[PDB]
Amino acid sequence: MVNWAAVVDDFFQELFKAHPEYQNKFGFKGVALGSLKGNAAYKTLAGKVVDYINAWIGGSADAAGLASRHKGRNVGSAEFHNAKACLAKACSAHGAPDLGHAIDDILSHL
Ligand code: HEM
Repeated sequence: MVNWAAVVDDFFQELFKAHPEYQNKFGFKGVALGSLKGNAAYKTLAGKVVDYINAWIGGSADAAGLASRHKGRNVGSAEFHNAKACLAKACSAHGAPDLGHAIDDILSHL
């Protein structure tokens, strides 16, 4: 398998390194990056992102719904363009397929 859990962990390391302020929107606001994996709010959230990736791969991803929910948190195109870059790094680091098309689908609804 691809270890998508590991890809997602590196995604968040990249994301919050480049944009620490994005972490303020989550239940793990203020938690040291190096300790995120031990945080309960983070574990649940990371699991859902993994689920979304597996839903995209499996053909059931709802990009319109995901976009709508993110707009509902005042998260928009600029943030998802930054996420796209961080996710490409995380995928590359693990020899995982690029997920750019999945992010482009979300971006099309933003
Ligand atoms: C690769 C890009 C991203 C993916 C695949 C993704 C996916 C998800 C998923 C699956 C959830 C779980 C709830 C739901 O399904 O709506 C979620 C929640 C959330 N996302 Fe993202 N997201 C991405 C980028 C971002 C970015 C850049 C931000 C910027 C702050 C963000 C902010 C949030 C917030 C605030 C929540 C809710 C957290 C909570 O309920 O406590 N997302 N996201």
